[PDB]
Amino acid sequence: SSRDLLLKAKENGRKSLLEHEAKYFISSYGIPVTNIRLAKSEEEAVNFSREIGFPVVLKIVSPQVNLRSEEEVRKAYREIIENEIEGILVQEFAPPGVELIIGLLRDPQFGPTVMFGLGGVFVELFRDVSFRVAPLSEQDAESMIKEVKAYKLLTGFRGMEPVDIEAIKDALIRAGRIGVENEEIAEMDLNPVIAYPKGIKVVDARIILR
Amino acid sequence: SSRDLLLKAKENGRKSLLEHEAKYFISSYGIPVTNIRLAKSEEEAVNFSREIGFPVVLKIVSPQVVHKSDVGGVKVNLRSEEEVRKAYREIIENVKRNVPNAEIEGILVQEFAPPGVELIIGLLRDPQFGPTVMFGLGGVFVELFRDVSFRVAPLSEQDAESMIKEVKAYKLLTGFRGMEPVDIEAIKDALIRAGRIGVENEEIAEMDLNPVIAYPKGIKVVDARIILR
Amino acid sequence: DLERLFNPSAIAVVGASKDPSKIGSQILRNLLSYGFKGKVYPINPTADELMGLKCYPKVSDVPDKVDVAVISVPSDKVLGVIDDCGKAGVKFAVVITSGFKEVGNEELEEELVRRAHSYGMRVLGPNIFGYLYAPARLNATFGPKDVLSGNVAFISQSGALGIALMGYTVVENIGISSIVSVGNKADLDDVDLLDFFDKDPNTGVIMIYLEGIAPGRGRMFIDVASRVSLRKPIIVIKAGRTEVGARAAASSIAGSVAIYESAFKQSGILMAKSVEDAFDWTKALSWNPIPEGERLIVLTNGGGAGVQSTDTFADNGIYLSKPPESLIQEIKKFVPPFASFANPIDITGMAPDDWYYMGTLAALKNPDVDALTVLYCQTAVTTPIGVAKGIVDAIKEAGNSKPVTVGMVGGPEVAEAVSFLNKQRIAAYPTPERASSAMSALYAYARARSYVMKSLAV
Amino acid sequence: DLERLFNPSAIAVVGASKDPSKIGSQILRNLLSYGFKGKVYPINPTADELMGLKCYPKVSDVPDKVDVAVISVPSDKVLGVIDDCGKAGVKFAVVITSGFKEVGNEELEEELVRRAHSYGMRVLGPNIFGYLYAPARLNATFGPKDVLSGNVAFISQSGALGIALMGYTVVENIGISSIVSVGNKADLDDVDLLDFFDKDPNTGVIMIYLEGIAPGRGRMFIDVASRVSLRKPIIVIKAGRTEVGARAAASHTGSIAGSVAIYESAFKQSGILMAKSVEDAFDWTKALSWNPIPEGERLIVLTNGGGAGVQSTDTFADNGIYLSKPPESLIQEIKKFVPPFASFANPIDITGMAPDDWYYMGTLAALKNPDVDALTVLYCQTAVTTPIGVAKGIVDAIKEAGNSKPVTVGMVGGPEVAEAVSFLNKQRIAAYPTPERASSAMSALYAYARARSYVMKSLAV
Ligand code: NA
Ligand code: NA
Repeated sequence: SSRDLLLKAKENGRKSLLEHEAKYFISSYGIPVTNIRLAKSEEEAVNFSREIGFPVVLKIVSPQVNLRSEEEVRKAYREIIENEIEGILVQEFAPPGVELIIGLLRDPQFGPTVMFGLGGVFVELFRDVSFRVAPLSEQDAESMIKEVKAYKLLTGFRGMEPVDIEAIKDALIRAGRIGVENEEIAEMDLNPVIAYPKGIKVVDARIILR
Repeated sequence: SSRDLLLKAKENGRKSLLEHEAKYFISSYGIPVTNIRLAKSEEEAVNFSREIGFPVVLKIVSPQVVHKSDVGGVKVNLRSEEEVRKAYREIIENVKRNVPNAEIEGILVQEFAPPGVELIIGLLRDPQFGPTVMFGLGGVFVELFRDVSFRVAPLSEQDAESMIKEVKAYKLLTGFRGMEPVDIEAIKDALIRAGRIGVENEEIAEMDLNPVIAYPKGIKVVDARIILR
Repeated sequence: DLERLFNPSAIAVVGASKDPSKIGSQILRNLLSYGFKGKVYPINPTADELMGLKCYPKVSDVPDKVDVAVISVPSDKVLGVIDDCGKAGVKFAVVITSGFKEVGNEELEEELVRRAHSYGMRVLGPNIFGYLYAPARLNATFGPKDVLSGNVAFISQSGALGIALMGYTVVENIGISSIVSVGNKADLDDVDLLDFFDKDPNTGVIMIYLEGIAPGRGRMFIDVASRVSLRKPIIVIKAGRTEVGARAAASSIAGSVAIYESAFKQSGILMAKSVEDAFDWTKALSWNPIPEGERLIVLTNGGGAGVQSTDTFADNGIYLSKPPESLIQEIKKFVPPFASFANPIDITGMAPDDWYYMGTLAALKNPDVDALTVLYCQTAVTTPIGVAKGIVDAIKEAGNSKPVTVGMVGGPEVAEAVSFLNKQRIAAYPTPERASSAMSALYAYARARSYVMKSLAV
Repeated sequence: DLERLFNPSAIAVVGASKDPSKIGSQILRNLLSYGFKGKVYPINPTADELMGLKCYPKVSDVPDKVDVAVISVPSDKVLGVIDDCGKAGVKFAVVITSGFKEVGNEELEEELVRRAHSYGMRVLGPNIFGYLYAPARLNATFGPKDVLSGNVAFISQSGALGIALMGYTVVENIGISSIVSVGNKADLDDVDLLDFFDKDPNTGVIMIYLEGIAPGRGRMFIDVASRVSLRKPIIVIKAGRTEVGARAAASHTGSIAGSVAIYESAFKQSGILMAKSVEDAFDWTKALSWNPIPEGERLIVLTNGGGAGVQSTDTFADNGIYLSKPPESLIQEIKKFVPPFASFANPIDITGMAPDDWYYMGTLAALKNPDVDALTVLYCQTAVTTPIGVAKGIVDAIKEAGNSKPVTVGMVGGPEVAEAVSFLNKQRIAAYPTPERASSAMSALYAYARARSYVMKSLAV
């Protein structure tokens, strides 16, 4: 079970899932993610990087970029080490698109609640956000999407085609389900999420435990 | 007088000022613009390039041209005297055989504009209230969300300040991720002068300052459009 | 199950006295004057009789199964009375008495509830002004002695404003099925009451003054409110609907404004920002069916009111469309050539009284008309009461039930006419904006209903 | 200069008749019943006398200098009457008669104006229900015969709604200095009228129902309205303040839809308060009419219950008005009689146990306190009080306070509260049947203070 990830984290006295564990957990609920592998050795990092295809990104994995070949990656591995580790994350490249935030929080009154908004300044600065209490219906997901002021950024504008609204609705509904079913999850942040004319991809995921 | 530009355009039956003329006119009212020069010769294009500093952009200047890029009359990122001599002749040739019967006024040498926060400053004529100034943030914020404010000219300092703070995308001027606060005073100053242009020049039907770039210090109009009546 | 709370066979009043200024005494008085048909048992240590009724020293001494005990004794005596009521098998304890959680005595309040539950007894309040149920001729409050009879159930978390609004319903001609003060909500709350009013055939509309919901109660609130919304409109006046006000009402923790709003939307609930809006909407929803479609007609003897109406409807996402050609033909039988038919239909200020009858009738009968707002501006060529009578006659002869609101502008004669119409249970208001806002509420509810239906789809 | 329009020595009524159903006849009756002390000259071809007044066949025949001619003849006769009025030296032609630009006869209307001006004559209307000026006891309308006297000048571009609202001022206890129907605005308009009311000592507040202003008139409108705003609040009810409504209102006049956003900006630059509804307009007018502007932001709210106080807080917040802690001196005073579980966070909650006398003491203490700039008093009817008793307490407190600080009152309850609110409003104390309306009224006072400050800063040297 994917719940083994949560149990393992709890057993290790951790308050959060590591980056790769979070993506695995999100993936098992049917939410698409950028492909990743956890490298425990240089031989594994090279092995995995070549496996999923270039270019890849490397970042540290510990409770405490733009690589194209094994030759280039061998440098980055040691560079990252130099610049108490669980390992190094090898991440697939994410083509640019329209950025989204899908959140999950727990309200004292209403319990698990889903948050939606567009990325960059629109959430971070303008706080242009919508909320729906989980579990989410299709009607809940659609309406909360149409509700935000920056909605029009999803329906086509200068130099950007319309994105897959259905894919977004689908992810929102599944985010709600994660919150309803997993009591030990206090908070979840899918940010950034990239919307394309077809499908979406969670690039970064944060899950907090309680 | 800068009004000579308007009179000249009118006498030749033109309904708009050329790109460089619009900037000269805007500059004479004390509104900052990205630096430019009109080159009448290759040697002047080179001298002006050194004057304005690299990299520079070159464009054809002619009333008949409306889309310089399409006609092959825009050379970008010229960094050396040699590159400028090349671009100069490339443009003369390209336009001279893509719009053969063309009356060229010269070639425009334009300064590079460091990136920043984009603004829109407009001037229109409302049937009731006459010359009115429009303000908004650039990109999607005006084009898509239509987030704009209006003030009837002449503008006071209080008019300019309040109309700036009024727009929904105001926070983009006061500092956000990866961007320092910009010169609000410079923006107010430009808005007030835009209003003055509208009040004093009856023959100006419409003016569009777009894009305008705000920096932590000062602003710079990159492109200016002036329509006559 | 609150059947025995609203329809009890026997009610005890604890705290009544020879002193008519005591809260219990006021409650007892209201109970008798309002005509409660069950048994009333005043409870008092000494008095052998109060208001002609045999008095007892303790509820346990009452030779009868008491359903409801209305407790108005001092807080330091409440628990003692609870034990007695429990021993006596009382099912509901209505604790009028204040001085619990709202003054920082959380321990006393929790003890009150647990001790109540140990006997299988439910608690209303504490810190409340009581409750009223018209179908059972039950006025167990120390508020006004009377209310107009109707289908509106009003639940209030606030005391002073609640008891004042109780009186205000009379002035605004709102027919009441029930008034319930819930105060501290230590036990029985909005969820429980909504569950009862859902099943109540006497209640058609539910108005709630809500400060906040108890932690962990929100999901159930949405589940219950949604199903209720399918058949009965719910209007909520939210206390602390702004960030600043939310903190003020917290004097446990400031609840999320944005999440409360979303919760209301998912429940199909209409949020009113003011008492006036809440009452104006309640009136219309109480006296009209929901529009079965979007073809709304506005009728006016002047463009001015019609424009105010258009703007007001527009602010509510309601846009008027061209009237059916058949309706235009009907009206053209009597209206001048310089009349507008763009909707609003402007029959001009020259319109005499009878034109309001003919116009209203034509509109209501027309099969392609779903709702009607009738606007009137007083002029010397008309009488307000004549116009009102014409509208009444038109509605009756129409022989159908389509939503109607009325806006009348003018002097004292208009005030009288509006009052006449409202006493006919025809939603009438002294301005075009309020008439159109009221009609907007009807459409808001129709759309809210649709939201909930779609959200519950299989 | 409209001095002779509002204060004429002689008024002619053209179109009056023995038939009491005629418009001119209705106007003549109102003129006499309202008590005009100048001379009135009925004009009619045959009648030798109307309502006991010597009648003449033409204005030119009047042996007297006529200042104002009220014309209610058919449109095809109006021009003939204008020529006669010109010959007679009439300064103002008040053209009741409809059937001009609003029905597509722009040519007739322009000719009316042109021919008027050739005689040095100004035109009001056409297509209007007349005008009223209380200080001159002049009711030249066919509306209600009477209005309450006061300092509010009401200008209306609408006919039916205008004449109806005229009556509504009575029900809402609004004291009127003037009613002016401007209708088609062929000549005299809002600008001209604002100029007069600026100089009028009888007018303190100006309410305008405005559909639109003429092309090229906007700049002057802002110039005049801003300066007026420096001393007197202007409330505008804008017809067609939405995109959708603007188009509709362009048909009723025969014009093109002006820009909503630019009208809003113009109003801001003029210091004008825009009301979205008749109710808001009247509620604000009442408060502005009976109160001076707050000298500062230290607003106190008083209530016998947290519920009303929260509604008040929310409503004030929606208007960008935020309450702050009361002065300690005021808290001490109130603590002399208030229970221990009372809140002093502002709103000051004297609890539902508050008897009548506490409203007197609290109100008095607040108004007297030098660090209090304004007071909103909220009351919820309880068995412990009488609404009229509370109202009288507030009245006594305001009197004994011996100052003029802004006060609004919100009372909630049954018929007794309805009576109490009416009592207060007849005392020219702004009282409302809900806490939200009381607080919106108080908000209007602060809105005007801020608008006026805007204009001042805008005019800085
Ligand atoms: Na020129
Ligand atoms: Na007579």
